[PDB]
Amino acid sequence: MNTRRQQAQNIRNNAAELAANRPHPQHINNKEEYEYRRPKKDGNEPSHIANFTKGLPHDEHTGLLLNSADYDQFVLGIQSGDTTDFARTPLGPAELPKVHGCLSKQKIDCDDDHRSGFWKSQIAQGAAGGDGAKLRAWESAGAGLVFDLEGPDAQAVTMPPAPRLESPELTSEIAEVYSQALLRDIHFSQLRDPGLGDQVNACDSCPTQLSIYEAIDILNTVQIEGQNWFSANCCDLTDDEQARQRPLVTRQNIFRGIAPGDDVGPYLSQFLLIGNNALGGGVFGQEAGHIGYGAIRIDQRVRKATPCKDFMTNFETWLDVQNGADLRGLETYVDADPGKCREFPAYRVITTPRDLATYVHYDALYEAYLNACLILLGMGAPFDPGIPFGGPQILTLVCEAATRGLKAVRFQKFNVHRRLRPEALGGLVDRYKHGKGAGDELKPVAALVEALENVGLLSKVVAHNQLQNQNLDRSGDPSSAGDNYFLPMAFPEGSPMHPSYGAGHATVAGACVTMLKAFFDHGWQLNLGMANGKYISYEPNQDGSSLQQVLLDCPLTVEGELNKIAANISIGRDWAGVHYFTDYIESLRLGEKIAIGILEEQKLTYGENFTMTVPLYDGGSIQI
Amino acid sequence: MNTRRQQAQNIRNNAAELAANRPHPQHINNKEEYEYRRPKKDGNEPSHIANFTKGLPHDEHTGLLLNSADYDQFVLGIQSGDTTDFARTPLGPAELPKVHGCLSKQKIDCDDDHRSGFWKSQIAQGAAGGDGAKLRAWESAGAGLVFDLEGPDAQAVTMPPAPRLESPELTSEIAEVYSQALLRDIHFSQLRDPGLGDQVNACDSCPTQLSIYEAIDILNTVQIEGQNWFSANCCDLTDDEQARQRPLVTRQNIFRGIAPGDDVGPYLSQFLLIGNNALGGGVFGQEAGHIGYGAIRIDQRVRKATPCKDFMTNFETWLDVQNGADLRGLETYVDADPGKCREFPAYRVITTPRDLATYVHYDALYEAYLNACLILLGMGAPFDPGIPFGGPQILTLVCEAATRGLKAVRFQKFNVHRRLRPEALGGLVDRYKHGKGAGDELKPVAALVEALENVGLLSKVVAHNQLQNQNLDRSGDPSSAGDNYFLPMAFPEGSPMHPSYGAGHATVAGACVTMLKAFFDHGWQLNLGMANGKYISYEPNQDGSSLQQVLLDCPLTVEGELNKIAANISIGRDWAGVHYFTDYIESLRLGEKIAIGILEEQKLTYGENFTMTVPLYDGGSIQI
Amino acid sequence: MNTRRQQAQNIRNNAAELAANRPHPQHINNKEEYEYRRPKKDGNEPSHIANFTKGLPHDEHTGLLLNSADYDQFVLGIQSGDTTDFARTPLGPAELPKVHGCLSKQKIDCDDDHRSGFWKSQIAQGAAGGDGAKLRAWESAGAGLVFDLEGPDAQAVTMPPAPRLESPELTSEIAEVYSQALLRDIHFSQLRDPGLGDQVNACDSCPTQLSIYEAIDILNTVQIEGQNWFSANCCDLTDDEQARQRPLVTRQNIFRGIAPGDDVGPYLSQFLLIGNNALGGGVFGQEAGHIGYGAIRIDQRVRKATPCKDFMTNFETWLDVQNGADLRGLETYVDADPGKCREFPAYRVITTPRDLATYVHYDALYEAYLNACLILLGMGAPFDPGIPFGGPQILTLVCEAATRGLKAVRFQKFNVHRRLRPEALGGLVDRYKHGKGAGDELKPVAALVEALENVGLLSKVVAHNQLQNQNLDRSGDPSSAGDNYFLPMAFPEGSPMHPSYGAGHATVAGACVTMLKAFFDHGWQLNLGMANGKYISYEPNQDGSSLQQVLLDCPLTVEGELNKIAANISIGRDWAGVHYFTDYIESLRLGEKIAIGILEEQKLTYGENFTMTVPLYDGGSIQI
Amino acid sequence: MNTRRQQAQNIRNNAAELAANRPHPQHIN
Repeated sequence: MNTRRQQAQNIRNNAAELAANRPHPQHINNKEEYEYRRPKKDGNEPSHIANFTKGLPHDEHTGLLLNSADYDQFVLGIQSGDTTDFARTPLGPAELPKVHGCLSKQKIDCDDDHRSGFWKSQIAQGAAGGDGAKLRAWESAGAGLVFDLEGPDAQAVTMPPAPRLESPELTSEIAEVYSQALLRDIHFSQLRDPGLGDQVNACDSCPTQLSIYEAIDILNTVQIEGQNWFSANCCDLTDDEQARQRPLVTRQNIFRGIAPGDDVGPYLSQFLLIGNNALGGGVFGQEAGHIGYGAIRIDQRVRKATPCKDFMTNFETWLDVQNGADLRGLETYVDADPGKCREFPAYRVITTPRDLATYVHYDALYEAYLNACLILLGMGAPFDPGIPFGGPQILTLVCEAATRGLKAVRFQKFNVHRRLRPEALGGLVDRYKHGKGAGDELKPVAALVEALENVGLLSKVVAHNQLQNQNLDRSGDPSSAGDNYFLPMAFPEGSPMHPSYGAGHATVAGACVTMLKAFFDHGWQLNLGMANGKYISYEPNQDGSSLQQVLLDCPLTVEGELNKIAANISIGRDWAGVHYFTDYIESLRLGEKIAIGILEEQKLTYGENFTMTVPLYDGGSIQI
Repeated sequence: MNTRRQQAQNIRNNAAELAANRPHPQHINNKEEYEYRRPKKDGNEPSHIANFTKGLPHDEHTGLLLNSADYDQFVLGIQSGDTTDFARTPLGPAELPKVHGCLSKQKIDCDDDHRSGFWKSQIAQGAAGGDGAKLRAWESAGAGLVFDLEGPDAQAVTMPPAPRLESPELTSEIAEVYSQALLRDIHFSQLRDPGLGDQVNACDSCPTQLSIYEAIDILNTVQIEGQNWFSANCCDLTDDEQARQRPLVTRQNIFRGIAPGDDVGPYLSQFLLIGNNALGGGVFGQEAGHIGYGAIRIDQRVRKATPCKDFMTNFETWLDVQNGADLRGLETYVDADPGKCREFPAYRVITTPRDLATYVHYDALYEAYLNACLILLGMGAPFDPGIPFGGPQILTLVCEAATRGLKAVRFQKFNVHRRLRPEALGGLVDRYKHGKGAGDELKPVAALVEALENVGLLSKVVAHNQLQNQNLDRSGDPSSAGDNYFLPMAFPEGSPMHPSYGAGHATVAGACVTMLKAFFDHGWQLNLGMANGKYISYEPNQDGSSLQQVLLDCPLTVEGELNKIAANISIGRDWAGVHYFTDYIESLRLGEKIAIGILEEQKLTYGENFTMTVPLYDGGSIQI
Repeated sequence: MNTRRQQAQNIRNNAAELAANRPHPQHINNKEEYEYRRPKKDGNEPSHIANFTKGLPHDEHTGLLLNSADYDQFVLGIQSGDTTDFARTPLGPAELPKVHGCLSKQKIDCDDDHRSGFWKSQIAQGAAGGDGAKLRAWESAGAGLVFDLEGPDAQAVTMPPAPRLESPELTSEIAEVYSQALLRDIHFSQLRDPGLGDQVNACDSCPTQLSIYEAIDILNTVQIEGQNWFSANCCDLTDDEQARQRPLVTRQNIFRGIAPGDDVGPYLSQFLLIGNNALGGGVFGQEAGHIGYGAIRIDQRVRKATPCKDFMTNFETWLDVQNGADLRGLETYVDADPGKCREFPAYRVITTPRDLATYVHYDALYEAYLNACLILLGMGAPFDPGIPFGGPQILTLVCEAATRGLKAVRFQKFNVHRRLRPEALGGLVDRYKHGKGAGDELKPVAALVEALENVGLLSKVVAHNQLQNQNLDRSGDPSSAGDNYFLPMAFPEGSPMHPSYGAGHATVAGACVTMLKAFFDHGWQLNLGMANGKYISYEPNQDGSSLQQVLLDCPLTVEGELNKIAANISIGRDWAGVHYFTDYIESLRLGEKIAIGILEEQKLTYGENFTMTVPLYDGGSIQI
Repeated sequence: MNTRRQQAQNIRNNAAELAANRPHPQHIN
C-alpha cells in the first residue's frame, strides 16, 4: 500500500506520539531543601543539611556546609544546562570569603602536584603515592537533561517525595543502614528462618557489636513520637507511604525487598551463586558456579575484601571524603592460598554482605541481570507463551533498558530531590552529638538521634568505631581518641559523587529484570534438583569454598529469583552504606515504568499482533 | 522556549526524518536463482543448485532438490509476510507427488514419536535417544520484515551481488573453506610469519592431509579460465569486486581479514586470549585470561571439542542435515584432568581453529565484543578526546547495535540473495563427481570442480574423508566405502537454518566494534609490557595450558585488535565451514552502516554539539 | 458562517478527538494465567486451572486441560486478529498427540452425523435426537477488536485484576455462588428483612440442603488465613479491593448489589414485576403486570422452568459441557393449567431465583432496561429538569449503549483477563477432592476447598448433588454413585462459550440504566399507591398468581429501582451459576464509563448548551 | 503499525469524510 521508507518513518513517529501521549507527572519533593535554616549575621539562611553537598566545601572544624552560596551556584548550574556556571562552583576544601554573599570560590587545590597539606586524614594526605588525594567532580551533573530515541523521557516519569528527618520512616531507614554496617560480615545463612536449614558463622570471626536478633528488636521498637514505621496503621500514612510500607520485621524479611518471591528461601538469589552445567557432557554441575557464557564461562566468585575493615569511622576521614577526596582503590583484599585452586580465598562465592557490597562496588550496570539471563538460557528456560517463538532479542533488550533508566534517575537525583547520602546523615548525628552547628542548625536531626539512642544503637556504633580506629591508617587522626557516631563505610571513597534519592543500581535493576520477566516464562519453576521429597536451593557455605543446599517445600520461580536478585544488588548498596531503603523500592518502580514504556514502543515495530505479560512488583501483571 | 514533551517528540521525529532522508539503495543479486536450469518432462525448470535449500525436501538417492515447487512456496512465504503460506512449505524428507506442479507436501514426519526409519545416516536415525532425529524449522524466516526505533531500517541498506559458481572468486573461496577444514586442528602459532617467533604444533597430532604451505600454494594457483582471484588486476573486476579483492596469499595474511590491523601480529586478537589484572592488588596478571567483569571474572578458556572429529563427511550424513535433521549437541568434548586445576583440558585457551569454531558455535552474539569492551575498560583505555568525558553508554551501546544488524542481514539472507551454504556447494562437488543430476543440472559447477581438482585439493578431502568415515558412528553408512568430496564440518548439524550470504556473526561483529572504535581512543596502544626492547603480545602455547609471548617491533592498537577480533569471530564461522569470505567482508561493512546510522540518530539526543571520530574498515575515519 | 456540511464533519471530528483525549488506562490482570504450574516430563508447564478453557480439549479421565499447547493456540488466535490461526485450535474431545509440543489437534468430531460415542454423559450422548450432542464454538472471539462511531473504544477503558484462587475475596464469592445454587428455589419474599412484611415459601417445596440463615452464617464466617472478606478492614485491602468491598452480610443485603437503592425494599425491582394501567380507561392496574408497550402490552410473567432440576451435578455431565457439548434447549418447563387463564403456571411472575435465572437465560440484552423505560414513560415519569423538554431519544439511546458495552467487555473477557467460570472452579474443587491432577497441579485450590469445607458448605452440595443424580437422565452415569462437589447449574449447557471476568449482562446493564438515570428525573418517587400511611411496593406472592404488597416508610425512587434491576439481571446470572460478584460490580462500572462517554460525545451534536446530571453507582452525580 | 488510539480516531474521521463526500442534494419544494 505504501513504501517501506514511509512505514518505517511512521512507526517511529507513532512511537514518539505514544510516548508523548502517556501521562506526564509533576515532580514533587519533600520541601526540606530550603526549609531547614541556620543563623547568619543579621538573619537566617538555608542549612542544606538534608541535601547532597558532597564535593562542595565543608568547614574543616565544624564539618558542615561552609558557604550556602556554593550550593546556590551548584543548583543553578544543574537547573540550567550551562556548564560554565556549573564550573564556577567551588569543589573540595575552600577558604571562606571576606565579604558575605560572594562564593567561597577560594579553591584550595587547582594545579597542585603535592596536596597532602589540604587533607586532614592520614589516609587522604598519604594516599595518592604520598602526593595527597586528588579531587573528584560530580559524575554526570546533566545526564537527566539528555533525551532518548526509545522509552519514556527522563522527565516524563517521576518518583514521590523522600522521607524527612522528622519522619518515623527515615528514623527506621537510617537505623536499618546502621545495623547493616554492623552486620556487614554476617554469614548469609543467618538472613533467613532457621527452620529452612542449619546456619553457620563466617570463618573470619570479628568483634561484632550487633547480632541479628538485636537488629530485629531495634528495627521493630525504634520510633518517633511513639510511632514505629513498621507498626503504624494505614490511616496515619499518606498514599505514597502506604504503598512502600513494610510489615513487622522478622528473620525471613529483614533487609529484604517487598516484591513477589523476595521472602521465599535464602537471602541471595540463585543467580548470584549457581552457574550452568558444563557445555556438552558435564565435568561439573550448577553447584560449581560456572555460567555457560557461550562456549566459555563466568566465575561466580567475587573478590574478597579484607573482612571487618570499614572506612570513614572518624571525623577526619569522613570530612575529606565529603570534600571530594578521591580514595578509590584504597581497599585491601585477601591474598590467594597457593595450595588451593581457583585463586581461593582471593576469590570466593558471595558469602557475607561485604562480598555483595564488593560486587556492587564494581559491577557493570546490567551485569547481574545479563548473567541471570545467561543462566536461564543455559537451563533451557521457556519464553512467554504469548510471544511467537530467540535469545538475541532478550540478551540485547536487557542491556538497552539500563541507560534509559540512568537518564530518568539522574534527573531525580540532581534536578528534583537532591537527598543527602546516608554518610551525610551519619555525619549530622555525630556533629549533633558534639554540639556543633550554629544556633538551631542541627535541631531537625534531634528527634532522629534521640530515637536511635533510645534503642541503644548509637552505643553500638561508637563501640564499633573505636575498634575500627585502632587501625594504624587512622589511629593518628585527632578524632580517633574521642567518640564517633559516623556510619561505618564499606568503601574508602564512600558513596558516588551524586545525590542519594533515585538509586542508579535499583533503577537499572528495576528496568532490566522487568524485561527478563516480560520475555521469559515468569511462572517457570527453577528445578535445581530434589532431595528427600523437597526442592534443592543453594546458599554459600562458610568460608565460600562452595555452595550449601537448603531444602524447600515449594520450588523457586523465575520471577521470584529475578525479583530477589533485583533486591540483592539494590539493597547491596545499602549494605555498603550508600543508600536508604526508599532508594531501592521507588527506583525499582521507576525502572519498571521505563522498561514497560520501551516494550510498548517496540510493540509497533512488528507487523503482527502478539502480547507479552510482564509481572509487576506490586502484585499484578500488565499486558503489553 | 518549548516544553520538554515537545522537544523529546521532535528529536524522535527528526531522527526518523534523518533516517528516511539517507540514500536508500536498490537490492541487486547475482541472478543465479532462476538462471541455472534442469530438465523436467516436456521442458525445463530452475535447479536452485546455487540457492539455500536446507530444510526443503532433498531426494534420498540423488541428493538434490526434490521438487522445485517446494522452493517456490518457500520463496512466496518469505517474500510475502504470510506465515500460513510459509507453513504450507514441506520440510524434511518428503514423497514426490503423482501430478507435477503440486507441492511435494507429502511430509514424511509430522506427529511421529519414532522417526529413525526416515533418516539414512546412523548418527541421525539413532541420535535422539534412539527415537531418531527431529526436524528443525527455518530460524527467523521473517526477521528482515521487522522495523526499529533507532538506526537505519532493514531494507534501507544493502549488500552487493554474491560471487557466482562460474566465477574465479568463488572458486578461490570454496578452496579456502576446504583448506580451513583440513587445517582445522593446526596450532594458531602457524598462522603468522616465523620471523615473529617460534612456532609449535598442537599436542594432539592427527593425520593431516594438508599443510600450511600447500594451502598458500593452492589458494595462489587455483584459477578459472586462467585467472586467479588474488592475481587478477583491477580492469577485469567490477567496482564491487575491486573493493573486496585481496593481495597475494602469504603466511601473515592467510585466512585473515582486510581491515586495518588484521595483518599485524598473531592471528588471534588479544581480546580472545588475555584478561585483566586481578581487582585490587594482583594475584595474577593479564596473561592468566581472567577478564575483570565487575568484581567477578570471565574465563577466557573455550570448551575443547574432541580434536579431528568432523561431520557430514559422507552422503548419508550430509543428506539428513540437508533434510533438516536436528543433530545439535551431538559433538563430543574432552574430559577434564583430575590433577589439573581450572577443568583443564576440558577447558583450554583457544588453541586451534576448532576451538575458535567451538567459540562461535555457542557465543551470545555480542559476547566477544562486550568482553573486549570490559578488557579495555579494565586496562584504563581512554575514550575519544572529542567526546566530553562513562562506561555505561558504551557497555549498553555495543549491545544495542547487534539486533539492528540481525534485522538488516536477515532481509539480505532470506529476501534478497538466498545464497547456498558452503556445505551445499561441497555437496554439488560430490554429487557432480558421481555423475548425479538430471541432464545439464550440475554443468555450472563443472568449472569449479575442475579447478579444485587441478590444484590437487579434491584428492586431499577424499583422503581426509575416508579416514573420517572409519569412525564407528558413520562406518556403517553405505557411502563410507566409496569416495566422498563433501566439505568436512565442525558441527554435526552443520550450518544454521538460514541462507549463507549476509553473515549474522559478521554483521553483528561489524556493528559492535564500530561502536567500540567510535567511543574508545582507537589510536591508543595496548601496552601488555615490553621484553628486550620489543613489545609483548600473546598467543596460545601448545596444549592451551597458558599463553606464549611474541615480541613485536611496534605495539598493538585498540582499532587493530578490535578489527582483528571482528575477523576472528566472522572468519571463525568459515573455519567451522558455514561461511565464505564474502559473507565476512560485505557483512562487516553492512554492520558498519548500521552502527554509524544509530550514532548519527542518537547525536540529536544531546543538547550540546560534540563529535566522535569512528575509523572505517576501508581506511578513512568518518565523523559523527 | 460555514456550511452545514463542514459543521457536521467538524462535530464528528471533535467527538473523535474528545474520545482520543480521554485517559487511556493500561490493562492489568491478576497474573494467574502463567503462574500456576503442573509437571510435564523433564520440566513444568502452565496448568491454566484459573483460566477459561471451556471448549478446549479436557481429559476424559482426570477432567483437566488435556494439552497446554491448545491453550497457547487459543490465546495466539485471540491476541492476533488471525482467524486461520484461531481455527487451528482444537475444540471438544481430542486425542493427545504422540510427540509433546504438537497440538492435540486430533479432533474427535468433525463431519460426524452420529457422535453419541464421544460424549460420556447420557444427557449429551442421547441429546440431539439420539445422534449425540453437537459442538459449539467460542462466541465472538474477536469482538473486542472492533471499533465504533460513538462512545469510548473497546480498549480505551478497562477493569481491574480479578480475585485470585488464594484470596479471601474469591473464597467468599464461590461460597456465595454455591449458596445461591442451593437457595435457587427460595421464594423472593425471603430475601429481605421480615420487618417489612409477611414472608412465604414457594408452592413447590423441595429438599433444600441450605436455608437463608445458614447462608448468612457461612458467608460471614468463611475465611482464608483467618480473614473474612466482609470483615477485613481497609488497611489489608488494595485500593481496587476497598472500592468493591461489602459490609457484614444480612437478610436485607444478601445477594444484592451495592449501588444506591439496592438495599431498599424487596429484592426484585418493581420494573420486573409491575406494568402500567391499561391504556385509556383502566381494565386493570399496575399490579396486573402489563407494560403499556404502545397500544399493545408486555406480559411480565417469565416461563417457569421445572423447579429443583439442576444440571452438571456429576463428572460426566460437567466434563461434556466443558468439552463444548451443545445442550441448549434441554431444560424442561412446567405445563399450563387448562382451567386457569394466562397460561398459568407455564408462565408466572418471577417468583424464585430460578425464574430470574430463566429470565436472563434468554433475555434480549437491553430488554429489562427497555421495559423499565416503557414503564416509566407510561407512569408519566418526568425527564431531567436540566434538559430542555421526547421519549424517542431515550428509547433509542438505551439500546445504543448495549453494543458499545459488549465490545468493551469482550476485550476484557478474551484479550485481557480470561478468568475461569464458576463451573470450572466448581470442577477444580471436585477434581481436587478426588486426588486428581498431576503432582502439584491443584495445590492453588487447596486453601479454597479447606475454607469451604470448614464452614460445612461442601457437605451441603454433595448432599444436594446425590439427590440431583437420582434423576434418570444422569443416574446411569458412573460418577453418580460417588460424591460430587460440582456447582449445581441452572442451565444444561452451563455458561456461554466465553470467559467469566467482564460480564456481558452487567456491562449492558451498567450502560443502559446509566442512560435511563441520565434522561429521567432520577430523584422522582414512584408512587404505586399508599396503604395505612405507608408506601406501596410489590413482590411476587407464592406460586406466582399475582403480586403481594409490602408497605414501606419511604417511597421507592427512579434511580433506586433502576439500580436494583441492574443488579437483578447481573446477579441473576450468579443465581444461574455463571458469574461471580466481581463480574457484576466491575462490569457495572465499565458500562457506566461507556454510557457517560457516548453522552459526552453526543453533547456536541446540539447547537445549544444544556446539561444532564447522571447519578453514579459510587454515590456522586457527574454532569455532562 | 500504529496504536489503537490512532486507528479508532482515524476510522471515525474516515466515516466523517465518507459522510461529507456523499452527494448533498438541494432542497426544493
